[PDB]
Amino acid sequence: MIQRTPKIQVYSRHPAENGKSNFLNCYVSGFHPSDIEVDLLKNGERIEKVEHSDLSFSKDWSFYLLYYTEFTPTEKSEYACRVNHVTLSQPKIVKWDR
Repeated sequence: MIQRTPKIQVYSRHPAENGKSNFLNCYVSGFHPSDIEVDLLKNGERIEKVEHSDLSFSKDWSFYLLYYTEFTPTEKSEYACRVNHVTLSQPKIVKWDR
């Protein structure tokens, strides 16, 4: 058996075809087992309609998840990614560094 703690990155990207669009991304990488819970948060509340959840693996024991959706950030709100995994004794909340 092997278990590996996810690395968690939270960032925004504008698709080059539409600069008015902005995506909030949680990139959860290098984890095992594949069991996981990932949410995007706005002001600590789970964002319910996340448009994209892309799972892959490299080696049989390394998984990668890109979890992302359209958003319109303001100065008045806080955005984050929350991850639960067996390797994490408490939920890990990673704030967006703008």
